[PDB]
Formats: sequence, structure tokens, C-alpha cells
Amino acid sequence: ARVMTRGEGVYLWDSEGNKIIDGMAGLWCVNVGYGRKDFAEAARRQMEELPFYNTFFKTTHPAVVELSSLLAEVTPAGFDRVFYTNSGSESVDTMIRMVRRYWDVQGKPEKKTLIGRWNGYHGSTIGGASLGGMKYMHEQGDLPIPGMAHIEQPWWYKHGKDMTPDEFGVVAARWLEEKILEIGADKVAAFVGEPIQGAGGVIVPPATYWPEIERICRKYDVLLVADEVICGFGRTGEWFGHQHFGFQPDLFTAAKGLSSGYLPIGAVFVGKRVAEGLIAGGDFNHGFTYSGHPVCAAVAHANVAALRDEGIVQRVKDDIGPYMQKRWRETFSRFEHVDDVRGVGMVQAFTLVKNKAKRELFPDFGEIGTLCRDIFFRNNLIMRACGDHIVSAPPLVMTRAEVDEMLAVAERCLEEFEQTLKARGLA
Amino acid sequence: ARVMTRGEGVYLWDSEGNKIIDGMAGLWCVNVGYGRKDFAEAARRQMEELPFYNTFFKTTHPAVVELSSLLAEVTPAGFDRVFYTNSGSESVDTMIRMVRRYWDVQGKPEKKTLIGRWNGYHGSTIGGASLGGMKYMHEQGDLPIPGMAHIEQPWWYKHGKDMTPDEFGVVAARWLEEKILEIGADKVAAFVGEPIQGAGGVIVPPATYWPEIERICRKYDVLLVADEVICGFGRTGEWFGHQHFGFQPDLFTAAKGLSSGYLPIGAVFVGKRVAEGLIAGGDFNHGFTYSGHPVCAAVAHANVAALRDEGIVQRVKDDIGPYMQKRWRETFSRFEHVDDVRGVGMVQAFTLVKNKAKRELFPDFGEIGTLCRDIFFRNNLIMRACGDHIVSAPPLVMTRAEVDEMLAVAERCLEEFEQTLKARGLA
Ligand SMILES: Cc1ncc(COP(=O)(O)O)c(/C=C/C(=O)C(=O)O)c1O
Ligand SMILES: Cc1ncc(COP(=O)(O)O)c(/C=C\C(=O)C(=O)O)c1O
Ligand SMILES: [Cl-]
Ligand code: NA
Ligand code: NA
Repeated sequence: ARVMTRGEGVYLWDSEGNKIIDGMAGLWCVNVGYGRKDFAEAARRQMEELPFYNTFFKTTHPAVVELSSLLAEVTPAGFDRVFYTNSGSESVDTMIRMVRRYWDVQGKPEKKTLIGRWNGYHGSTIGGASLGGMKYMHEQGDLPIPGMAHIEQPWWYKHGKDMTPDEFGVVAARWLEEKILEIGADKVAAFVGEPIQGAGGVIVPPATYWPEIERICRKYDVLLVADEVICGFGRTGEWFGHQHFGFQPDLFTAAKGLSSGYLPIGAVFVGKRVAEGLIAGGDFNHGFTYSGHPVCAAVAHANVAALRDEGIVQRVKDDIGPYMQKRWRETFSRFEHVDDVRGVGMVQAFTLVKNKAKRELFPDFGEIGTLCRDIFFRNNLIMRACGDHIVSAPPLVMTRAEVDEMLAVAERCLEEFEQTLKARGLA
Repeated sequence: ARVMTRGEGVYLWDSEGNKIIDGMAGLWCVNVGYGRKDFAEAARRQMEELPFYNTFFKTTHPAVVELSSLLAEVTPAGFDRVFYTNSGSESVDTMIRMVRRYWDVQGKPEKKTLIGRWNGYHGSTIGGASLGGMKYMHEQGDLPIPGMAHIEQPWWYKHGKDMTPDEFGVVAARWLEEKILEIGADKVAAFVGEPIQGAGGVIVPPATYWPEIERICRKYDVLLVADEVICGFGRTGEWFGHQHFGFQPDLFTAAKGLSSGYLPIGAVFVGKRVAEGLIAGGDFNHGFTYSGHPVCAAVAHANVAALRDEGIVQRVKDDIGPYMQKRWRETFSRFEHVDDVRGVGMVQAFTLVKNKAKRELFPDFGEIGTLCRDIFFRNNLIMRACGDHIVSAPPLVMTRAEVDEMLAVAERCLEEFEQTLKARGLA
């Protein structure tokens, strides 16, 4: 009858009194960790004083203006316009309509197709599911909607062949050039991608990938959109994934990580180029002014202020990031059936493989991931299996102690993994 | 630059010290009226104690179970399964995917087309905007996606011709039969409609309309979906619009009215037929179990408990509804350029017309509505203009006094309207 009692820092406690390490930070979003009583209070205060604004007033609710001011301080230059939503899924959907509307305004109404990636995830809307490349969303029949295409994911371990990462990076990106040319540049609105594919299994692209993607977008006059749903609000040590990989998207989407998951909220950050365009069109002015649930906005403000003023983000870049990465590699590198050990900031992962030498994957990709995950679970550690990949994204406020503590349990579980593997003769 | 200070009951106050009557209850959703400090407290408590649950636990957060249990008590028979979202727009989107998935499971994957209405509104997603029939989101571009069709709205004043309401009702509904037959019954997944079209201008369908719609859906094995975004949580005096019009939809969608707008939340209520179907498919099990932001769920619980236990809904049926309707008609019936005075419960409206005898509308439908609205606004009353329709949906806790007070100001504004009409020679 196991029931969650409470959560604190990086831990969750059950009814039987057991403590669970949340190596996933809820749904990749509990960035400041659990237990932030101060957030409850910011909520209480805002609900009490002014939980609504009205379009009667022709102004913006002060708790939204506040959030916007602070966001502009932590986001790259030129991201002045922000459109608030209730979720990452809505952010994606809004982004889609914004991209299409932008081209309309430009007198290029046939520029409508957005390109995404297989094993990409952009939420659960029809719009987002059709943009995302999860294989079990696309055979559905209705997905994808037209104006959606997909290229293969830059996953080196499977698609690298004999190429080096850097080399594969150029190839993997060039798939965007192929798809654009195949479709017609005059029909393509945008490429959308997570800097690191989260739900795809923390597929980290080679260093050559993103600058090539961007060159291609610019070449063919296609907008570039980063989906910062998972990589946003300090996850890679930078404020946003795209900053780490060193590309400048024309828009980017954010989700409940903006509030550490405390209340539902998302946003679309819009750059100068597109902002100017949407304003002339006027379609979205209402959202840029009146968007943002005030209570949610106040909790988001608290969370971002914590992220900055408590040096949580800088700490990922400087201290806990490098440490986690080093320790992550140290801990996991040595296993027989564990390969492509990878990570940046506080997102990290590895893949379970049949044989590292041949770079051979297990059959029925995901069944072996399940087996490993059940173990982490029976051992009161939360790490998720995406197919045969194992992924972790703990709260950003995790300590060096907590790091070692988590890895300790993971270590033990993987030892147990190899055994059960041999014990079954699947090793 | 007027700034909203606070809100209380049905009133909002500005920085200049003026009091404004909110005849619209925010965005049709502030059902229990402003100032509910008890909601702040339910929020504060939930955020403090347990603002998250984890899928590790294989149970449902208690604040969600609670909400579900209470909802089941107030919703019609057979609406056991509920899927929570953050918004009305998401609810619509989820509903669409549910409908399509249901038919897949049934071995009928080509049953994909949903039918909506012109001047219908089902939110702002791509999915919802393509289902809705606002022609200002329905031109040359992305919308609509395939698997979306539209029939004309049952708007008597324009489409009635020489028929009586009840007569027109049968015709207007039969448009669904025409569209189905035109498309092929084997390709049609569902008909979706707001019991009363809200943002379309509170178009109230004849009494014959909905039972006919349902007969047609059942005839052709097409699902029937009510969009209770605006009509839900007591607006028509009943719990849900469809109860008032006497049809039983297989699913219905709900929005922030579930929480009186205090925190973002929505839901899809799923009937036995479809629930059974989606469970066999298993696609949606995760949401039926783990869906619902707990903080939002706790605020929603408070709001529903208030709606019931404080007899706010009953009060709309018995007391304030009849009164408002009577007084609404009394007040507005007598004007030269005001016709189709209409309403049920606490939703009510009228249309500005050039000449009532010919049933002739003003040209550039909406310009005249703008002029009237500016007046309500310059007089510190909130009522919205949808084209040339004028609509009101004040909080449900409005008193007889507040009713008369609102109508008083509206009266004056309409007197002023007629004059400015003559003064321009547009009368
Ligand atoms: C890449 C990516 N883009 C968009 C969304 C949509 O945000 P929501 O509206 O909060 O669902 C998700 C969400 C899914 C998870 O959070 C998860 O993977 O657990 C996502 O991963
Ligand atoms: C009929 C109808 N169906 C669905 C939605 C979507 O809910 P949200 O996720 O809250 O946007 C809306 C929303 C818009 C308004 O309420 C408004 O027009 O003020 C709606 O009117
Ligand atoms: Cl595979
Ligand atoms: Na901790
Ligand atoms: Na029920």
C-alpha cells in the first residue's frame, strides 16, 4: 500500500518510512529540489491579493511583469518577447502556430512544414506528437498532421558506422539539408529540436552537429527552434541547452521547469527576428500582453530568483556538474554491458548493450532497460529507462554527498544487473 | 494607466478607486466570484505538504483521488474515468486523440473525422482551432488539419428563415446528417459542440436541436462530445450544459471553471462506452492514474465543494437564474435595435440589429458591437461583444441587487447607444 509521505531536497519518503532518491527530479523539472515552503507562501500571497487580472485594464498583472523582467535577465540577448502557457505541450503548439504565422506575415504562406527528428519528443498535443518522432505515436495513423517531417536522430552509437563523432555530426545534420531539398525550401518553416533529446534517452549530439544544423537553417531561410523543455533552467549547467551547444534559435519553448514543477506553466521565448514579424501581424499581441496565470507566474518568479540568486545554476556549471560527470563516468564506465556513458551539467545517461566491441544492442530494445529499471526501483532509486538507455536528471541542488550516495546504489544495482544477466544467459 | 487593485464577489477595483462590475466572471470561469481566501489556504497547505506525486508509487496522489470522488458525485452517471489537463485547450486536444484512439481499438482506424460548427470555439491549440469554426482561424494556411469538418451553427436569427425555432432546430441538426452522409459514416469519429456556443455569442440552440443531433450520432455510430468549457460547473443552472439540453455525450471537456480560474486545470470526463474502449487499448491508462497537478487538484476540490455545499449551483437553477433571465428580458426587450434577447441560468445575451422587423443585421458585423462595448467599458461595466452580439456570464454568486445594478448601467449605455446611432445616422 506504499504511499508517498513527503519530499525534501532530492529525496522522497514513503509510508513504510523508506527514503527514495529521485534521480529524475519528478518529470525532469524539479530543478530546485523538493520542500520549498517559500513557494507555497508566494502562492498563498498571490492567490490572496490578486489571483486574476482582466483585459479590461489594458495593463499586465505585476506578478507577470516581474517574471518577464527577471527572465529577460537570465535569457540570451534578443529574447524580449515571452508568451506564457500552462505547459510544455502548449508551448510547442503555440510555437508551431507562431512559426507558421510568421511566414504568412512575410508573404510566404506556403512555408508551413516543420521538421523534427525520430525519437524526438515535443509533448502530447496533436501538434507536438506529430512533430516528435516517437515511433509509437506515428504508426497511430492520424499523426502526423501535414506540414510535419522527420529526419533521423544524431545517435552515434547506432548510426555512426565507422565515422568519428565529429564526422558523424556533419552527416547527421546534413540529413536536414536532404529533407529540406527533398521537400522544397520554400515549403519549410522551421527545424525544431531538443538540444539533447530527453525522452529519447539523453542522446547527446556530437559537437559538430548543432553549428551545422544552424548553418543549414540559415542557408535555406528556415527558422531554428530549440525545445528547452528538459534542457531549460540550468539542466546542462548553462541556463538553456542551446547555450551549451552554442547555437542561437529564433524561438525556444519552456515548460514546468520554469517553476520547478510546483505549479503548471510554460513559455515561448521569441527572438528579435520573429517577434518583429508577429507584432506586424498582430495575431499574438494579446498573449504577449495578457498571457500568464498570475499565481503560477509568482511561483515561477520565486523559482528563477532561487535558481540565480542562490547560485544554483552557476553551481551546475562550476561545481556539481563537472563532479557528477566525472563521478558518473568513473562509476559506470567499467561495466561489461554498459556503453556510450555520457552527460553534461546534471543530465547524464548510458546505454545497455549486448557487446561493446561490435557496438551491438540487445534485441527488443527496451526489455533489457525494463529489467535494469526494476532493479533501481526495488532498491529505492529513481532513474528512468528509455528503451535500453538509462537516464538521470536529479534536482540541481544535489550535493557531492548525494551524488556519491546515488551512484553507490546505482553501482550495486548494476552489479546485480550483470549477475541476473548471466543467471539468465542473456549476458 | 488604470491598474487593478483587487477583486471581491462580482466587483473589481482600480487604482483610481473606481469599482467595476465583472459581468463576464473573468473568462467565463470565475464561478464562485472573487476573493475566496479559503482557496489560497487549500493551495498553501497542498504546496507545503505534498505538491508532487511520483509514478514510482503506482498510486494516485490523495488530493487527486479526492477531486475525482467529489466530481463523480456531481457528474451524471457513467462518467467514472477522468483525465486531468492544465486547460480547456489541452482537454479538447486530449479528447480528439481519445476519440481517434477509441476507433483504432474498435478496428475502425478510418473513423477519424470530427465534425464541429462554424462560429464554434474549442480552444487555441491547432487541434481545437481546426475543430472550432471561427473563420479568423480558418483561412488559407494550416487550419483546418484533415479529419476536421464543419456544419453551420443553429443560429435562428440568421438561418431560421420562416421556420419556427423548434422547426429550424430539426433542420439545423440535420446538417449533421448531411455532412456525415457527404463524408461517409465510416470516416466520421465524432460530433463536438458547446451546449450553447459561448465565444460565438451565446447562440442558444432551439429545444429540438440537441435530441436530434444525438439521434443522428447514434444512427451513424458517431461519438457525441459536449464542450463544457463555458457551460460547465453550474453556468446554465445545471451542473453541465448538456444536462440542461437533455443529451448524453460519450465524453465532455472542462476548463478552469473547474477551479473558478484560481489555478489552471481542465479535464476530460469519459463515459463507460469509450472508457472501456481506451482501457483495452491501454494508451491513456497513465493519465487516468497519474494525471492531475496536486496543487491545482486541491484548489479544484475546494471550488467544487463550494459550488455544491454552499448551494451555488442549486441557487442558479432555483433563484438567481430565473430572476436574471426575467430581468434580462425585461430590461433589454424594449430597445429598437436590440433583438434575439436570450439566456438560461447565468449565461445570457442579445444581438444588435439594424431593423428588428426584417431581422436585418448591421453591415461589417462587429463594428457596431465594438461601439456598444466601448460604452459599457467607459461606464465601468464588463460585458463582451462577439461581433454584434452582446454577452454576459457574471459569477454565479451574483445577488438580485447586483443583477439590477448591472442591468441599470447596461440600460443607460444602450440609451446612449441609440442616440449615438441616430447622431451618426446609422440608426
Ligand atoms: C521534450 C519535451 N517537450 C515537450 C514536453 C511537453 O511538456 P508538458 O506539457 O509538461 O507535458 C515534454 C514533456 C514530457 C516530459 O516531461 C517527460 O518526458 O517526462 C517533453 O519531454
Ligand atoms: C468554448 C471554449 N472551449 C475551449 C476553450 C479552451 O480553454 P482554455 O485552455 O482556458 O483556453 C475556450 C477558451 C477560451 C475562452 O474561455 C474565452 O474565449 O474567453 C473556450 O471558450
Ligand atoms: Cl532500436
Ligand atoms: Na537532499
Ligand atoms: Na458520476
